[PDB]
Amino acid sequence: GNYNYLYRLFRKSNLKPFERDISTEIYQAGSTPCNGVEGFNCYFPLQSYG
Amino acid sequence: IRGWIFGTTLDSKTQSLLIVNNATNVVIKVCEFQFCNDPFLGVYYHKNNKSWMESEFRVYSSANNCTFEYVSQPFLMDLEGKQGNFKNLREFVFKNIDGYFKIYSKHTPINLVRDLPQGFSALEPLVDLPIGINITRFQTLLAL
Ligand SMILES: *[C@@H]1O[C@H](CO)[C@@H](O[C@@H]2O[C@H](CO)[C@@H](O)[C@H](O)[C@H]2NC(C)=O)[C@H](O)[C@H]1NC(C)=O
Ligand SMILES: *[C@@H]1O[C@H](CO)[C@@H](O)[C@H](O)[C@H]1NC(C)=O
Ligand SMILES: *[C@@H]1O[C@H](CO)[C@@H](O)[C@H](O)[C@H]1NC(C)=O
Ligand SMILES: *[C@@H]1O[C@H](CO)[C@@H](O)[C@H](O)[C@H]1NC(C)=O
Repeated sequence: GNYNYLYRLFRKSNLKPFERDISTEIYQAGSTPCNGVEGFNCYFPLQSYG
Repeated sequence: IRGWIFGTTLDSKTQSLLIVNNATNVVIKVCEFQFCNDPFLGVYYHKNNKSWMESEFRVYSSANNCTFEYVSQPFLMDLEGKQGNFKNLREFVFKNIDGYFKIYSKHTPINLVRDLPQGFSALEPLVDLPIGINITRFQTLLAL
């Protein structure tokens, strides 16, 4: 399993062209904000390929 | 007036642009700096040599990841001067269009005290830094 390559899956808005974002903050999928590292209706911004 | 700060968070949350021109050379670097409350550059005054010398570089404190870095050739510029009115004018234009950070510049001799020089002058491009970052607010860096 080569999980060394990650890709961004959740974002608040589409970034501009030729822009690089290395934000590792937990995305807020629900109406309530998220805190810490985990939480209900919260997801990690990066995911590994299979 | 030496350098400027560029970024959107300025607290190690995202990337930021660092442009500083101190008594040695110009440095252009893009890291996740931790900018403090009042970052500036300190210069000693009259250290029994009848001259000046920079000794403080309080701008940031850490850098986790750096995507861009550039150090210009070192040079020697004076750090002294006491005149009753301004003698030089520095005009710059910065634009962030499609990740290209265009920088314009122009210099002209002026003789004014507390007024903007009324006149006209053209601005020429100098460099194109492909920082590709999101800039929201900026902050200048003065000398002590
Ligand atoms: C002339 O300048 C030099 C350096 O620009 C001075 O040397 C420094 O003096 C300070 C004063 O305490 C010290 O903290 C530094 O460690 C010194 N640096 C070096 C490399 O020696 C020098 O003192 C100045 N001349 C006089 C007469 O003060
Ligand atoms: C850039 O940053 C501002 C302020 O942080 C934000 O409102 C905007 O959505 C950001 N744009 C992109 C493309 O990330
Ligand atoms: C600031 O000037 C000192 C010498 O006065 C030099 O050693 C240093 O490299 C300069 N800063 C930068 C970022 O180049
Ligand atoms: C930030 O620093 C931590 C600890 O040094 C490191 O694990 C992490 O990978 C760094 N961030 C990035 C984007 O590499």
